Amino acid sequence: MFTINAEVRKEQGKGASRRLRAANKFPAIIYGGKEAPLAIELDHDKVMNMQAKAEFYSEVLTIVVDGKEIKVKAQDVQRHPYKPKLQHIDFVRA
Amino acid sequence: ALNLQDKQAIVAEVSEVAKGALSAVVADSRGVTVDKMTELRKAGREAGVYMRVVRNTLLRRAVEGTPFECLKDAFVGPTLIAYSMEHPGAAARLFKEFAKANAKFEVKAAAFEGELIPASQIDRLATLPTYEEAIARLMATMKEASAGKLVRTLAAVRDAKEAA
Amino acid sequence: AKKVQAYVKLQVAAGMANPSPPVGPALGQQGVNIMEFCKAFNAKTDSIEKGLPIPVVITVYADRSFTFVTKTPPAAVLLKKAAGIKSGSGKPNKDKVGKISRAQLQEIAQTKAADMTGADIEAMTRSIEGTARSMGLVVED
Amino acid sequence: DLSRRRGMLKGQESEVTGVKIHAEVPLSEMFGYATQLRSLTKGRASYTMEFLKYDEAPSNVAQAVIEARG
Amino acid sequence: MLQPKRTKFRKMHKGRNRGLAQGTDVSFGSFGLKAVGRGRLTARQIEAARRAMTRAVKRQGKIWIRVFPDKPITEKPLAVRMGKGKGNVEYWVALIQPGKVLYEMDGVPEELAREAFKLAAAKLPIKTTFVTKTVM
Amino acid sequence: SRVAKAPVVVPAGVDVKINGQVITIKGKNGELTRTLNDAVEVKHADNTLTFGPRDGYADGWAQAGTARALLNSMVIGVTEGFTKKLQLVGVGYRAAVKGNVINLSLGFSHPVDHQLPAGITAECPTQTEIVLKGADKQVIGQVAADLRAYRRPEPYKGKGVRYADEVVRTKEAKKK
Amino acid sequence: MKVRASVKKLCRNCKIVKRDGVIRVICSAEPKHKQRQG
RNA sequence: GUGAAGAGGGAAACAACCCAGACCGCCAGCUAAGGUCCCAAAGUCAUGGUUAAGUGGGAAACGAUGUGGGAAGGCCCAGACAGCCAGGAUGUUGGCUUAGAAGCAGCCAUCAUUUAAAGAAAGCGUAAUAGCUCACUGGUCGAGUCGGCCUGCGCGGAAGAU
RNA sequence: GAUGUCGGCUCAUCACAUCCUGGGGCUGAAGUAGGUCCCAAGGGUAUGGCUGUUCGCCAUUUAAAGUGGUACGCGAGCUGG
Repeated sequence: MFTINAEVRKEQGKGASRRLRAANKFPAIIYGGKEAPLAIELDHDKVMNMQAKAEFYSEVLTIVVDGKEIKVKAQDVQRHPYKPKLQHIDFVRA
Repeated sequence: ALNLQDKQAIVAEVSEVAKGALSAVVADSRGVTVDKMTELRKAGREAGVYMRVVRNTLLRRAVEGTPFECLKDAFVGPTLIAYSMEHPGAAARLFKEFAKANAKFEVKAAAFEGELIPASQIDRLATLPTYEEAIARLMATMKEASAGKLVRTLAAVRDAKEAA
Repeated sequence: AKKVQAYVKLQVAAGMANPSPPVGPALGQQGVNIMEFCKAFNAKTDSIEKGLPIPVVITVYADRSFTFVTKTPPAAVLLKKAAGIKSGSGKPNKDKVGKISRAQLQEIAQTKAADMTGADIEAMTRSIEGTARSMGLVVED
Repeated sequence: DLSRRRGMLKGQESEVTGVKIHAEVPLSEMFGYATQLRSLTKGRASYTMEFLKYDEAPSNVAQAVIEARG
Repeated sequence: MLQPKRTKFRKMHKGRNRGLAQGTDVSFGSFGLKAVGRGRLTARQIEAARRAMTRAVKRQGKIWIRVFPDKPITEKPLAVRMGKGKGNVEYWVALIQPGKVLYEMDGVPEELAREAFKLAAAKLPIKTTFVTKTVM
Repeated sequence: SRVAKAPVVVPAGVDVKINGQVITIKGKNGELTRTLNDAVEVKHADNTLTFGPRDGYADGWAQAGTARALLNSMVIGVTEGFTKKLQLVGVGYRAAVKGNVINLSLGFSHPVDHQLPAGITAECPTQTEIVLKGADKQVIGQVAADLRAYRRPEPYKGKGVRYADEVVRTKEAKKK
Repeated sequence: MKVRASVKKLCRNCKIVKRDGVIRVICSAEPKHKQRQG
């Protein structure tokens, strides 16, 4: 399973990133493989719900972004560090 | 939807038992206390007579939507299923025994084959000869009570008012 | 509360039974009348073999006469008596008492096979299986 | 009440028209005891006691006082 | 209670308890108490909460402490004219800021563990919140 | 679930005179039995209970549930009427019933009186049982309670004026 | 009875009402539990 | 940075705060901060959301079926929520412990039976089981409801001298 | 370049975290008494012994002999221990 969808980031660095984090988004990256690292957003409420399903962290994930679709296995995540939130997450390409 | 896992599983089993009852009785709870169920409950599952009391809100909607030896209407209220697959006596010997701590009319009615047996009939369903001759006495009886008794009885109480 | 009552429990001394006195002072305080003495004292009494303190069961109903009935001791009691065991475990199965033959259970099933609930002797034996394990006693081969 | 004094019960028996309770009791406590009992029961109950033997004290004051007195 | 074996200096500044935390997440045991608030915490207080929680919980699990109190903090004796050399070291302070985990414990079922940190939260200066394990 | 948004439709069981906002229930047993529920955002049609926009709140159709209770209590006052068993354990004292006036006691020397308001009346089968009988569940339970304020049950063993209290506490002497 | 700054339930079937202004416990078991004004 | 050595406006008053840096005269226009009912100059202005406290317009730990926002969620007419009626069992009254075993006295083991079904037991309650309530279980009822989490806003906690 | 510094006397005045007196909750409150507690500022609230003390200890009294503010009420009124 695990299926999320996303938009590609048009901004960068903290001033951007907070103005998103306020707006119920959070930023992320797909790095890995030959293809340059791709910086992306997810919606915080959506991908939060699968933080506690632990297959979010073990299993291959379907990442659809812009409508073009990658497939990804997760990497380490930053969480902010007293309210439930993923502050920003990294993902790795298969 | 639909609560518990027995409640969505049970529908084939309740439907199976609700075909099976070649005599059946719809009978009443409320004010039983433990004993009147218990004293049959132990011996029954050895002795070949069945008594269950089962969910009457599901049974009343379920029976409408599935014929369970005809029947449906008068299940309403708190309701037991007494049943014998056997020739009718085991089911009917049980009811006057249920009558000690309630009454004769906690059965609302009973069914045999497709004929409706109410308490008026019930004594007669409860009078049963030697088995090979009984099922013939029972077939001539239910065939009598189906159309002959109506056409006589609907006239007779109006004749009682005309003829005094 | 809830009105008149079914199956009231009392558990009572293994005295002379036709005469009253090891039963008499427990009778005395609860107002076991000369009449209560007649259903219990006159009767369900001697020509029954004392060895176990006898259950005595009260049905309540009354124009001033509520009644007290003598019968057989209960399954937990019979297990302790019948098996020729010491006295039960401190910690069931993590401490232990004895071993018991399933066939002794079966005879135990057979004597208690009056009103004991289980519509089958096999079902019946199993409840007292679960008693025997609770006391620590493995139903064993 | 018996429990209160630091008494500890041996056990309890019914009696012909009432009840009998038997117990081990501290001694230095009892000098309101009969009136207290009378108080509880509506004057009805009664008691007797004798000294069985000796067993530990934990109360401070007996040991504490012993240099003022002698 | 908790106190260090011999420090290089033995009085120390006011210090600056500014910023967040690097000593965050529940990491050791199954679940723990996160600090969630800002402030200063004594040795004696850590003691008062860890005792309270072990007695509440009743052992056969145990609690792991992720705070140590290092730091000297002074009393000036009463009625002293201001100045006159820095005060004397009185009690030891542990520095808390958001996210600092305080306690982790193991083995204890959630609802009973929910009560068991509820007591320590009544015992400290700060507004703690329960956290559970999780990988990655 | 049910009464907050479907207000029992309070049937016309003989019979309801509805001005508009002033309501008189016109039946036999405590005759012409009336209540003024005004326009507390409670609109009516024939014997129905209809909402409007309360103050700041605007609720959720809530006091139409209430208005339905207070009119039906009023209607049922004129049809069935009802038993206020008020009772005394208290070593009898006084309990003269006389028409509109009740003389009770609390060991106090003086005529305790109390004059029943018109709408209800009372009598005593024996001194220790008093039935107040009649009309409206609100005034009638008030006079009952104001009579039990001639004294509570005493809480240890129960001496007092007892209305609904078939549960009087049974404390005891010299601790348990 | 006490007047408190923390009000919460004693015997299980105790009850909680904000009457007049201030949230009172009330009870049908043992009425120790009448603890107002929290 | 200012005051000191800086006025004027504003924050009622108010050196150092915010605004602003006064050459002199005007019965001229714009504007800053700050404001726009009236004391007093200007919007009782349009728009939408919220708060029932006079919060606004003094303050905490903490406490709560106080109100709006929010996704996720269980339940959801094959009958819910819970009200009303009704069962709440069976071995059993569990073993051990025993001051005394009672589901509810400490502990252990949580086991079994007919079940449409009731824990070898959640709370009251008592003398030793008795006594009582309880989910659970069955009817009627005839629908939305319950539980969690995030969350804006208000509440008490809040008692001192003309 | 003037805040005449402690106690008492005369006169006070308010605050209420109320001493008592009035209402009321609870109570391991039977009556009695009481413990506690929410309420309440109206009025009342000691004499005498000793010492420069404020206080204090103490006799005896009352219903009670409150606590606190008011340059720790106060000298262009008094004493000056």
